Amino acid sequence: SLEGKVALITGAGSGFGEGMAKRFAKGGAKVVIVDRDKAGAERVAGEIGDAALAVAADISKEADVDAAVEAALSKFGKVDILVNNAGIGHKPQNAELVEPEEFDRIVGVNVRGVYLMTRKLIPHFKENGAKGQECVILNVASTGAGRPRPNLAWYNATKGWVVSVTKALAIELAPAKIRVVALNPVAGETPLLTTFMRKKFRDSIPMGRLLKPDDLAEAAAFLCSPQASMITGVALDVDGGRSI
Ligand SMILES: NC(=O)C1=CN([C@@H]2O[C@H](COP(=O)(O)OP(=O)(O)OC[C@H]3O[C@@H](n4cnc5c(N)ncnc54)[C@H](O)[C@@H]3O)[C@@H](O)[C@H]2O)C=CC1
Repeated sequence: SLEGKVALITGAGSGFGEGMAKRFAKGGAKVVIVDRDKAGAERVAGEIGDAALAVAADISKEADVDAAVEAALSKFGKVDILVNNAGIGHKPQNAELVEPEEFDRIVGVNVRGVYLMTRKLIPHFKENGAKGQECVILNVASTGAGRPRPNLAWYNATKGWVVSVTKALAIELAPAKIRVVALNPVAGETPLLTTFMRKKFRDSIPMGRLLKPDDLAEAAAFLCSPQASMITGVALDVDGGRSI
């Protein structure tokens, strides 16, 4: 289904990104594991096997993004799918207590990093689309982008940026045969969950359980597949009903 495709996934050394890298590879994709956590990237890539390449990079820095893209193209010759999944947050707290240094770092990863990775790959994607090869950008946002609860204000707003840029890129890039979509996950069983924080979260999800990486990975695999070739500009909630 993703056979022949090459997916570059940021933040794939852990959590949701790790689940997507594994699910995509099981679907026949080559996967470029881009993460600032070199040990996690290498573990995931080694667990997947020869279809995975680990790339250590801080996607908030332009030089690292240039190097990660060059590495992906050297190894696999093309990139078909970009998954912007890397992200950081802040501990829940009153908004006015997040100081500018922490605010700036969160924007650097969740906003600038998406901008850098997307901007660097758009020329390649346009080349591919001109050859009749559709490309997909998938951005991982959050139910908090449009359905926030108190105490995660600046994190949630970066995910609102992501949902917005998904729409804006989608309408601009559709004639180039590039689709741009987003996923809005609810609280998931990843290492980052203790930062945004379990019975209280579970009971707030109408379907009655937390999201697991495998759940989100299936929606990502569908949206990045040719079976979704007319789906673009959407932000799909994968949340057990939390956003209703
Ligand atoms: N876990 C949850 O409850 C929810 C998470 N999200 C978003 O899902 C996405 C994946 O997060 P999780 O898997 O849960 O957390 P995670 O911490 O397990 O995985 C995030 C990975 O991105 C990497 N990362 C952070 N900054 C980076 C940078 N400059 N450059 C390269 N890699 C960087 C991290 O090293 C990490 O391996 C994130 O964007 C997160 O904001 C959205 C709402 C719910």
